[PDB]
Amino acid sequence: EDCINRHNVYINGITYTPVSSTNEKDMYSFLEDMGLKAFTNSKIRKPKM
Amino acid sequence: SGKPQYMVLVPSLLHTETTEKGCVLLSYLNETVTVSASLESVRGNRSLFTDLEAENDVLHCVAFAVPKSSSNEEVMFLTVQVKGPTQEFKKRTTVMVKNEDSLVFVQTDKSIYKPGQTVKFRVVSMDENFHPLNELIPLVYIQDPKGNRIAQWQSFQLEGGLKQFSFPLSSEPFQGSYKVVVQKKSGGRTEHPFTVEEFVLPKFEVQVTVPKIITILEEEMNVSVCGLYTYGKPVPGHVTVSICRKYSDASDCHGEDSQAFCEKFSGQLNSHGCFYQQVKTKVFQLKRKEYEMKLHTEAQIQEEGTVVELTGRQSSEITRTITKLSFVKVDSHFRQGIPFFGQVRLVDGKGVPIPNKVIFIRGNEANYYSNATTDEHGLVQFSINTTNVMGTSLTVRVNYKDRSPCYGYQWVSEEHEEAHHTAYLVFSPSKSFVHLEPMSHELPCGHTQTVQAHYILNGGTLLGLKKLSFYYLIMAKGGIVRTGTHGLLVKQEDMKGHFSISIPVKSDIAPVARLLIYAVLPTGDVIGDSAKYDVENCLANKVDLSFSPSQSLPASHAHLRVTAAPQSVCALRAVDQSVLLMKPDAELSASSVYNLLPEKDLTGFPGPLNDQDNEDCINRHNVYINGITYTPVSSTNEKDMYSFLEDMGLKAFTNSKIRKPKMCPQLQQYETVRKYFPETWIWDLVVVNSAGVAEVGVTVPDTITEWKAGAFCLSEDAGLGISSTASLR
Amino acid sequence: IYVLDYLNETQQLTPEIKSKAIGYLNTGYQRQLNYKHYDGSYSTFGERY
Ligand SMILES: *[C@@H]1O[C@H](CO)[C@@H](O)[C@H](O)[C@H]1NC(C)=O
Ligand SMILES: *[C@@H]1O[C@H](CO)[C@@H](O)[C@H](O)[C@H]1NC(C)=O
Ligand SMILES: *[C@@H]1O[C@H](CO)[C@@H](O)[C@H](O)[C@H]1NC(C)=O
Ligand SMILES: *[C@@H]1O[C@H](CO)[C@@H](O)[C@H](O)[C@H]1NC(C)=O
Repeated sequence: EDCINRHNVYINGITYTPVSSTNEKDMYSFLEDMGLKAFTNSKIRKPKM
Repeated sequence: SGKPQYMVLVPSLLHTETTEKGCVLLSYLNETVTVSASLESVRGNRSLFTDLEAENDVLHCVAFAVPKSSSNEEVMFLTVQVKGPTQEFKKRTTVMVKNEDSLVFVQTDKSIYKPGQTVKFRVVSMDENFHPLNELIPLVYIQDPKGNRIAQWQSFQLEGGLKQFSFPLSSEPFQGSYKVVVQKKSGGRTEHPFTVEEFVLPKFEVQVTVPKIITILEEEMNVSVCGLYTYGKPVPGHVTVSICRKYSDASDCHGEDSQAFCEKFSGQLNSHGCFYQQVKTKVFQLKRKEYEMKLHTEAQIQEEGTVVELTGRQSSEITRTITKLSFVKVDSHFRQGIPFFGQVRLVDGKGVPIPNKVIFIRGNEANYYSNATTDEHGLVQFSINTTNVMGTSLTVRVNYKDRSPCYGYQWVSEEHEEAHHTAYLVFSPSKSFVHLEPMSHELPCGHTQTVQAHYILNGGTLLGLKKLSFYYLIMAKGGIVRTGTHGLLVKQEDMKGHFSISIPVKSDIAPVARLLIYAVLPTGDVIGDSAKYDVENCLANKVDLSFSPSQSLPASHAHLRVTAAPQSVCALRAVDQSVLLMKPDAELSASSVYNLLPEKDLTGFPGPLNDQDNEDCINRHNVYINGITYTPVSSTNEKDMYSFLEDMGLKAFTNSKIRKPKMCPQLQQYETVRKYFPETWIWDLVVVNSAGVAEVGVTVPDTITEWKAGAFCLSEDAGLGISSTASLR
Repeated sequence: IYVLDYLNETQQLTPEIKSKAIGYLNTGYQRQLNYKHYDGSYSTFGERY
């Protein structure tokens, strides 16, 4: 569902934080590093597109 | 409920020994605020320690000043110390101090002069404001172009903020521009030239009249051409106006007779008035590929035979753009808060768009298409409902974007005018603001003007209160001029779009009225924007001249009645208007002396600005943030919230979201003059009584033309006064 | 040369222009330094006679 541009509400109070990400190993992947999939409400919210 | 909000707006540009306003915002009460701006130095010596009392919900702006700076300009890191009892805030910024000097101008009767007479000139002095200023000067000197001072007077003193003179001249000058020099104690220099030449008075002159620009679709045309020996003696004879498309950049290596088209028209001169001829636009077949139709004439005089020739309007006007429309009042700042009203008209040839031509209004990426048509009295007053991201761009005549660029090969391209505009967003993370349409129309002076401001509050006011404050401020070329406080009982969760706002107009403002208005919120966020308005020329000491009415020559007895403020030292240059009709007075006028004032508005960051920050400039502040990422330190946008303080020219030290630095990491990409008698008529100084001094003017007989008085009243009782134009026949 | 004696003594003259004449004479006396002779005499161009 989610995307990286969403949540057009207030910005960080010190500077503006536009949208970007990290190359590290992620949580949604740990479902795939197990080798499977799942359906969740806990947050896997990270760079889809 | 709220937080503490302090916002002490500051124009960095300073002015020495002259009043510059300084204000402060505070609201949403807490313990104690006694903020103090101190130019941070290793010792408290250069510190302009300005401890301002700061209570909440007030605008009592204080015009703190500074003494002479060490140099002419300088940078000094300045901090407002938020002088709480247990809270202290520090954010440095370099101060654009400037040892601004008082302004002076020079007045001259003419620039051209005949070799042998006495050149006589005046110099004037004022200050930051528009009153006189009596002041000494190091030196003044007229300059001859060989690097030598042709006139020079030493360390005089002004009698009333000005001084007159009378200087001789040799009848053998280098016939050319002679310059006058001044140098103040600090080194401020002013320039006013005058040319000289023993120009022969020709007893022969000729004139051609042809329209400059003419579109393709025209029915007919007029060309007034006439050879008159002194410009006032409509002669008989015969004239022929010939025009020919020869070429666009012909080489004549080909040697072919360059003329492509030619259309010849001949007619006998008219004895009364100066002759008129009718030509039609279809016979030219002024086609696109067809080439430069030079506009020339040929006059032959009967009974005398001395046939002189003239190439007048000889270089024609290639109108590579046909049916050229434009913008009118394309809105300075697009906002969702009201339907903005950009505006567009069309001009063509003579300057008359087709009556009720329907236009193709497509503001795209909002997808609000609503065609309209030019009204005989109204232009297009349109709006597009945007429901989209910051990126927007509009255009009309929008059958395409580019014509059909299969190719041009630089051969020639079919470019008609299409008025496309690209716009950007208020970076308002609150999504709440006030849009102020521009007052870019006529604006008579000596009144008050209620501005029209329409606003929104998205998501209602989240908590707000019974009353939210909306102050409005007018920066003025590096400084504020007036204060304004207004509010409105904010409806909690429904949108309203009528805000009342007004301001008086007299004088004492930059040529642009940089109004600003902002929305002080309890949530540490404030949204506003610039509000530019014209300032029309309206002066302090309004004065009108009057003369004993126009009659015959020998009545040397006359009057030159002037009525101004009760006291003034005034110039009386009653002269000819022939020497103004041959050349308009672009140098001398009311609006002139308005716009000669330099430093029109030092907006944004100046060159001398040295960078400022404490922690934000630290590149790669890269850890521990509860978002997807953490991106530039900048407030970067075209209309970000701090870009509005930037377009003001003022900085701020604010607990809300304002400041960005510059040096620190930012991303990117995402001949001869026709002449008559130069004999000057009147030259003298007087001092007005209360009833209006009525100087008995002298008639200069044997000289009939249009006559003018370049008068100039300067006074500290009513400021400067000018009778900019009043006619004598 | 005698423009020096004409600055103040007249009470009518324009001494700005003779004050510039001495400015020209500040090069004139160097020209004379260049128009001199070693033995002590003077000519249009100087020595070697
Ligand atoms: C200009 O030309 C048009 C067409 O011949 C005519 O209606 C009009 O009277 C002309 N005006 C003058 C001043 O020649
Ligand atoms: C222009 O807009 C009007 C207003 O809705 C509409 O009635 C009309 O059909 C439009 N004209 C065109 C180009 O069809
Ligand atoms: C469109 O205009 C309406 C008023 O007619 C305004 O409320 C709205 O914010 C604008 N754009 C939208 C739909 O967001
Ligand atoms: C200036 O010239 C006058 C004569 O015109 C002379 O008496 C005087 O000594 C000169 N210098 C002074 C002292 O002004």
